[PDB]
Amino acid sequence: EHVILLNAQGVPTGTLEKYAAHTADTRLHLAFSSWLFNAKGQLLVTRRALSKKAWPGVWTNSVCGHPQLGESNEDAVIRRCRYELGVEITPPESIYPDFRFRATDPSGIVENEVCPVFAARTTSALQINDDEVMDYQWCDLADVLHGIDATPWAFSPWMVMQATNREARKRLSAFTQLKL
Amino acid sequence: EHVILLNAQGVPTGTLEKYAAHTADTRLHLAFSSWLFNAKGQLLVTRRALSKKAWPGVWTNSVCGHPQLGESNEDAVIRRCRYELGVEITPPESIYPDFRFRATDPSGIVENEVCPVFAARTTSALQINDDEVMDYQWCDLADVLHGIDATPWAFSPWMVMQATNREARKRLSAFT
Ligand SMILES: *[C@](C)(CO)CCOP(=O)(O)OP(=O)(O)O
Ligand SMILES: *[C@](C)(CO)CCOP(=O)(O)OP(=O)(O)O
Ligand SMILES: [Mg+2]
Ligand SMILES: [Mg+2]
Ligand SMILES: [Mn+2]
Ligand SMILES: [Mn+2]
Repeated sequence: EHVILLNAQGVPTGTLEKYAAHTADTRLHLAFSSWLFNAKGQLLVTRRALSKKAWPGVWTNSVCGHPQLGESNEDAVIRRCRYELGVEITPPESIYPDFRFRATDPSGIVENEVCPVFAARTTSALQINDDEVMDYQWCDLADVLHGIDATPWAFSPWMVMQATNREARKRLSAFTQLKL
Repeated sequence: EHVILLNAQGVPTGTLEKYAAHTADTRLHLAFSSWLFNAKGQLLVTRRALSKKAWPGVWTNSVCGHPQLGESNEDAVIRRCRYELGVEITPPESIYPDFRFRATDPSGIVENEVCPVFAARTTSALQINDDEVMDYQWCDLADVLHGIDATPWAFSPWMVMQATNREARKRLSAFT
């Protein structure tokens, strides 16, 4: 697996081994983040496995990853949902295409990414992948947004930043409608 | 270091090495939970090191531990405050004396404890033991309670049980 390196603009310049790319001096690369809702409109919240190199054991939104060479960001979203959560989804919607984030995790690992955000509905049961996800919960979005407001330091920083973007937040809200 | 096994009633009946004691089948034993506030009235919330056997990486109340044979609850608290957080504290005060619980962590490790709950104020700066704590936050109790009320899953299960105990919540709410 690899990440796609971006120059000091969002322009691709090559690729780099995933593990080797994420260090204390991570270079800009392409990634995605997705927010998954069940038919009932509940949000799927997940907890990263203790073996994740970056933010292990942290509560975060549904699914994040790294598109590979020749992969649309949307295909990447479909793929990691399958791999991490075993789950089938509706076409991912772009809800924050310009999100960009750089940050250091509790042990020094840096994520530095161009990270378009999507939302989608699940259309199958989950088959959680324990090497990726150690715990999860189906929640009402309102509650989650209330927890993020009260104790943001208890969740991944990128979950908080995306959730507090006004336009992104309105998209999340729309997905709380019950859909059969 | 050990934990103290307790029969149905809270009678000590023997001990076990501390590491060997927490398994998928953890047996009932003695413990404590403690909530610490500084002079400004802020609550210390901590995140357990990734190496802890039970609930590693989980956000929780300030300091928890296992009294040893012959040790008072108040001394255990003082001991673990010093050990985990390098902090001196005022005499621990009772806030939930009959708390008890059993729970299972994401890897299937169980805690099963008689666990009286205390509160105290810090009288020195923290000096962190990263074998025990990987992160922490000084915050307002009120916000922490909102967090616990909104997304209980984001916190340890016993933290949630304690804070939502009507009496214990009133007593913590007075440390600010
Ligand atoms: C950015 C959002 C990291 O915060 C993308 C990384 O997601 P991650 O799940 O860590 O990547 P994978 O390991 O490919 O799933
Ligand atoms: C119960 C509340 C939690 O398992 C008491 C145990 O505290 P813990 O921090 O796990 O014990 P130590 O490892 O002795 O610090
Ligand atoms: Mg991922
Ligand atoms: Mg402890
Ligand atoms: Mn990355
Ligand atoms: Mn124990």
